[PDB]
Amino acid sequence: SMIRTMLQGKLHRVKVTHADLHYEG
Amino acid sequence: SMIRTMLQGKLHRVKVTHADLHYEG
Amino acid sequence: SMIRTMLQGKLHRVKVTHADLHYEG
Amino acid sequence: SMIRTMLQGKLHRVKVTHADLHYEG
Amino acid sequence: SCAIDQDFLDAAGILENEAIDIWNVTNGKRFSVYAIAAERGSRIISVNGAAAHCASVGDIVIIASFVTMPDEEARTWRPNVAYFEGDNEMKRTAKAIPVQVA
Amino acid sequence: SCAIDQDFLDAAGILENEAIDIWNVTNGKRFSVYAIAAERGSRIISVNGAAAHCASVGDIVIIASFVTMPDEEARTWRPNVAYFEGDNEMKRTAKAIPVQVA
Amino acid sequence: SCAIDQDFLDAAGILENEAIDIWNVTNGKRFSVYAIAAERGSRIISVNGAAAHCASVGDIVIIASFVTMPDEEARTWRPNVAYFEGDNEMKRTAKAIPVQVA
Amino acid sequence: SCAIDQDFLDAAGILENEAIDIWNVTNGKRFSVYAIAAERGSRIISVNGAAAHCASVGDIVIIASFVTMPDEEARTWRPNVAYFEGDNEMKRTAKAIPVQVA
Amino acid sequence: MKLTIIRLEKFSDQDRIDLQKIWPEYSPSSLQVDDNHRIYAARFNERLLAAVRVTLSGTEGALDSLRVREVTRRRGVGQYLLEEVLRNNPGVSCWWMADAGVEDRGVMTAFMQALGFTAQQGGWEKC
Amino acid sequence: MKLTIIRLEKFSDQDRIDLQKIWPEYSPSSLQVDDNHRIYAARFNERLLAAVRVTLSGTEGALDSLRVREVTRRRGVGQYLLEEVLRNNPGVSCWWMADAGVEDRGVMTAFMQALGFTAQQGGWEKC
Amino acid sequence: MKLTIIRLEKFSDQDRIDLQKIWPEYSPSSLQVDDNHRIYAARFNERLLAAVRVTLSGTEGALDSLRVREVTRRRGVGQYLLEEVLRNNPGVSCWWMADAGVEDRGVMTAFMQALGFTAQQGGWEKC
Amino acid sequence: MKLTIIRLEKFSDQDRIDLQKIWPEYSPSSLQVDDNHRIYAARFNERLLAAVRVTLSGTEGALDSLRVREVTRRRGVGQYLLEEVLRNNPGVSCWWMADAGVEDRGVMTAFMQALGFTAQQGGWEKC
Ligand SMILES: CC(=O)SCCNC(=O)CCNC(=O)[C@H](O)C(C)(C)COP(=O)(O)OP(=O)(O)OC[C@H]1O[C@@H](n2cnc3c(N)ncnc32)[C@H](O)[C@@H]1OP(=O)(O)O
Ligand SMILES: CC(=O)SCCNC(=O)CCNC(=O)[C@H](O)C(C)(C)COP(=O)(O)OP(=O)(O)OC[C@H]1O[C@@H](n2cnc3c(N)ncnc32)[C@H](O)[C@@H]1OP(=O)(O)O
Ligand SMILES: CC(=O)SCCNC(=O)CCNC(=O)[C@H](O)C(C)(C)COP(=O)(O)OP(=O)(O)OC[C@H]1O[C@@H](n2cnc3c(N)ncnc32)[C@H](O)[C@@H]1OP(=O)(O)O
Ligand SMILES: CC(=O)SCCNC(=O)CCNC(=O)[C@H](O)C(C)(C)COP(=O)(O)OP(=O)(O)OC[C@H]1O[C@@H](n2cnc3c(N)ncnc32)[C@H](O)[C@@H]1OP(=O)(O)O
Ligand SMILES: [Cl-]
Ligand SMILES: [Cl-]
Ligand SMILES: [Cl-]
Ligand SMILES: [Cl-]
Ligand SMILES: [Mg+2]
Ligand SMILES: [Mg+2]
Ligand SMILES: [Mg+2]
Ligand SMILES: [Mg+2]
Repeated sequence: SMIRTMLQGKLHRVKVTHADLHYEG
Repeated sequence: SMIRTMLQGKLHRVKVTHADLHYEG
Repeated sequence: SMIRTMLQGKLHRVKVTHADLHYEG
Repeated sequence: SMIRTMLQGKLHRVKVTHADLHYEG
Repeated sequence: SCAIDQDFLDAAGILENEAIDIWNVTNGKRFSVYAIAAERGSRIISVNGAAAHCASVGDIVIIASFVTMPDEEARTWRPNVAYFEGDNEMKRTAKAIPVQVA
Repeated sequence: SCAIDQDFLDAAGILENEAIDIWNVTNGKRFSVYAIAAERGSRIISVNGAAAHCASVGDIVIIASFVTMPDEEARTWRPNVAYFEGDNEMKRTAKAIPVQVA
Repeated sequence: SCAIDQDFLDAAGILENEAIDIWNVTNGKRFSVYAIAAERGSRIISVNGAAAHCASVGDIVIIASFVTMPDEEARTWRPNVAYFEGDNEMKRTAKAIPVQVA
Repeated sequence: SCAIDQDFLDAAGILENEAIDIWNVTNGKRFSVYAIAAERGSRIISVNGAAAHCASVGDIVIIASFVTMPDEEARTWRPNVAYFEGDNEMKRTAKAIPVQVA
Repeated sequence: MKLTIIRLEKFSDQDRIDLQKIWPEYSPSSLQVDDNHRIYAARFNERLLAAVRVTLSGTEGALDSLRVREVTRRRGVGQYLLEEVLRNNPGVSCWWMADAGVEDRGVMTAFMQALGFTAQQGGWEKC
Repeated sequence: MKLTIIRLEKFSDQDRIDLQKIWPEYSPSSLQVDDNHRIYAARFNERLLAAVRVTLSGTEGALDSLRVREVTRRRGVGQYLLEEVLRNNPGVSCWWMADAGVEDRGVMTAFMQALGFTAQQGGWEKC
Repeated sequence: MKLTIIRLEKFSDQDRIDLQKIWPEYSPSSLQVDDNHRIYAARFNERLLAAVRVTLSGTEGALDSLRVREVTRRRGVGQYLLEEVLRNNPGVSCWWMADAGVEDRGVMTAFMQALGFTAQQGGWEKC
Repeated sequence: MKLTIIRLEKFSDQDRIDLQKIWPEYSPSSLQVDDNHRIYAARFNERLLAAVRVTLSGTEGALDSLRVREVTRRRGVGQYLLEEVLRNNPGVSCWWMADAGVEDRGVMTAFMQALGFTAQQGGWEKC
């Protein structure tokens, strides 16, 4: 009954558009 | 039979009242 | 069917007796 | 119904042959 | 490792002895510990032991718990969110985060 | 903590409120957060709150989600991969990564 | 990666080959490894291999293991706690952590 | 993120697309990624993309995979261990780690 | 920042853009606000998600033009918006909302009822 | 620090506050301690959680006033407190606790029995 | 870098090595490329995984020599290669691939059909 | 370091301590080693876990005194020890182990058989 952790999906090389410490979060 | 890891709940922007290396821990 | 991650047990304040980069590991 | 996280297997002391920030990844 | 006012645990659906993640807004550190209970009404958030290397009194943190469930259930799942201001005054609880718009 | 254009969530099979890992190609930081939705078509990838200590605008990141399943299923499993260029233009989706050859 | 006196493994309910987290009270580092057995009665806590970058002889650490279970069981769950002083002398075992009061 | 000679994956029971942890003996960094396949016989261990901030060519690493199982099964579980020397020559496979003695 | 209900007295350029998206049918100015004619809006991450107009006549109040952006429906934004409008107008003992312009009256009734309003001919009341 | 059982010979300001919460019925001084009249308390994270009074008469000892704060019951605090009082008084061969002031005798009996005491008329004994 | 379909006009030393592994039967030069006689290849992590030859005659085009390295089959490399060859030659309305040298025609038919080609006597067509 | 099978030609102070724990019945010197009378041991994390004596007579070899520390049994230490002794003595075509001193012959037979030896009267053979 052995359970594996597998990559489900990935977003490859997206670029961050916004970064804000005060946004929720 | 795929199992997801989901946010259950969150405490948003609480403030630390005490921090002590010798408290248990 | 929600599954929680729980502390199972802990060794509180043991002291490291040996630390060796070449031990197995 | 307690589920444990166990070492499945390990590659002990392999050497990195290639490291490239632009490879996929 | 982190003792939390029982009323705050209940609000967010966090259990005593449950693994939790702490994300420190003040100093950017991110660490994982487990919850212990503090006295109901105390407003306490106590970062104890080795974890106290990662936060100081007065730091603003975000504390989260994660659960696992089958894919079908996860599509309708709603998290338990509680929002604080000031000296740990609980201002709102909710079951969803809104959509961020342009 | 990370709001992501809904079209990008669907492409990669990531759910609102699902735990995700972010690996920053630009500055090498690796952090774990959860997904929130951003407006469909916005192209947004917003790193919010304490996570914003770990990325800046313009950083190139890789966002992944992990699931668990029994051993037998995992042997045939195919991940949902989506590939971007430029200003978050989706160039391709796929169900496998090729084999790296000498 | 961490070899632990068998008597200490039994006290805390940790298994050989089980993933464990180590939180270093001395130097604040937090790392995850797996348990191997050391000889019963030896009092050994050996941090081996790459993990030895994260602790030194004499460091005081906290070693924890985490399990998963359904929500209903987790509400009554009691952890296995063992408390040390001096040169790894086991002073007490317990099944609960008390409530922190104001 | 880490491509690994297929023969090495089989030896350790690691699957393509499986989450893995890498512990760098050379520089002490510890990171988690997923396995991709490299060509059988190539001896390759390729650390790709954002992960390449965490290792260099020539670094000696330890690569591990973790599984979950019920308590009763975990008590008799035996890990798949493979041991290397030189230029990724596989010297031994085993199903247990010995006990460390005083 | 987290979802917050604000009373709008002045409008930034951004408020003007967001209100166009909420109420494409209004072109303000034409949105005159004063002490008895108020606009409340729900703000999240520096954008307005929803808004409502409130007309106060002492112990009577009227609501009109309630809309939540379709992208962020069924996440509690409308409910919090209306909750906070009621709470910040504790002098009002009778509230009325007309069924004017409502796109789907049966969804609106479900919502209003969840908020303690009674369906009446032509609108919903809480009095 | 972790749960620790201490013998109190002197009281800090904090000990005075915590003992008020444990024993609101006592107003000490009035808590005279000396070699035969001892207070043991359970300390966790710099606060007292529980306390008990001990009266020693050589091979006989009496316990009174055992209370654990209600907030931290059923986490092993009372048991460890009583265990350590017995262990640190190895000269005592007969222990008695009166049922005086006990809020719920049936819970107290369950507890005392878990600790090896026998229910008797008017209290519990271990002799 | 990620899997990318390239048109090869010049060959590096590495391209020569990789093409030997793809097409051990060809020894190029002998691979003359020009505007109507093209080689497309699939590149991943600085190596060629697959290649195909394309012969253009205006609205007619022919494909030959399609091979994906056996080590990396059934991971979508051949499909992306053929997709991109079609997309980058939008002038071509009729495509033909002969069954010449194909190791397993029944796998090739399954593949070609997945790509919208019809099995015909002697090859596959999309016209 | 990882489990390694070594031929012992010289003994450190530590080797002497560990060999006492493996073979409490021997008090060496008394352990004379030379080209035909060898001691192989299994080393893990700077300690000896197991050892065996080997007597070589050209194409014949004898094994005696095989013991793995009881604390680390059933983790493959004895098997690797014997495997490596055989592999490092490729000239030997006939191996014999006497049943002398064996604590549990039925466990020893299971082990020896797993290693390709045949049970015979008085010991086990691989020839
Ligand atoms: C110019 C002008 O603006 S004229 C006015 C035009 N306005 C309209 O036409 C209204 C358009 N619709 C909307 O703006 C929204 O759909 C609203 C205001 C009705 C509801 O706003 P939302 O933010 O989506 O609702 P919210 O998530 O707060 O819902 C709260 C409760 O209402 C009820 N509700 C809301 N939507 C629905 C639905 N579609 N079906 C059933 N019940 C619903 C539910 O009980 C819900 O609680 P739950 O999710 O815990 O079940
Ligand atoms: C002025 C004066 O103080 S006068 C004296 C007044 N004192 C009182 O009225 C006593 C008030 N009650 C208390 O203070 C506590 O409830 C105590 C002292 C009885 C027990 O203290 P606790 O710390 O809660 O008990 P602890 O967790 O150590 O319990 C140990 C064992 O006792 C038994 N026990 C304790 N509480 C209970 C309960 N409510 N029901 C059944 N058994 C119980 C159980 O066997 C338990 O072991 P388990 O949890 O492994 O099952
Ligand atoms: C000199 C010369 O080169 S002469 C030419 C010699 N060439 C040959 O002999 C062809 C050798 N075979 C190959 O090179 C490959 O096996 C190819 C080109 C047929 C297919 O390439 P691949 O990269 O493996 O195929 P790809 O993974 O893109 O498959 C796409 C679809 O094709 C079909 N397909 C591919 N292989 C198979 C298979 N073995 N069985 C059934 N269907 C298949 C499937 O529908 C598949 O989609 P799915 O996996 O979503 O089910
Ligand atoms: C002075 C003197 O020394 S005189 C000599 C005295 N020596 C003795 O009395 C021998 C004492 N016993 C030992 O030292 C050990 O128990 C040994 C040498 C027999 C076996 O050593 P170990 O390291 O425990 O064995 P190892 O783990 O390598 O076992 C390999 C295989 O042997 C078999 N085996 C070993 N132990 C057992 C057992 N207890 N029951 C059944 N089979 C066993 C199994 O097939 C096993 O493979 P598996 O675990 O994949 O099932
Ligand atoms: Cl999990
Ligand atoms: Cl998991
Ligand atoms: Cl898990
Ligand atoms: Cl898991
Ligand atoms: Mg909403
Ligand atoms: Mg208690
Ligand atoms: Mg392929
Ligand atoms: Mg062994």
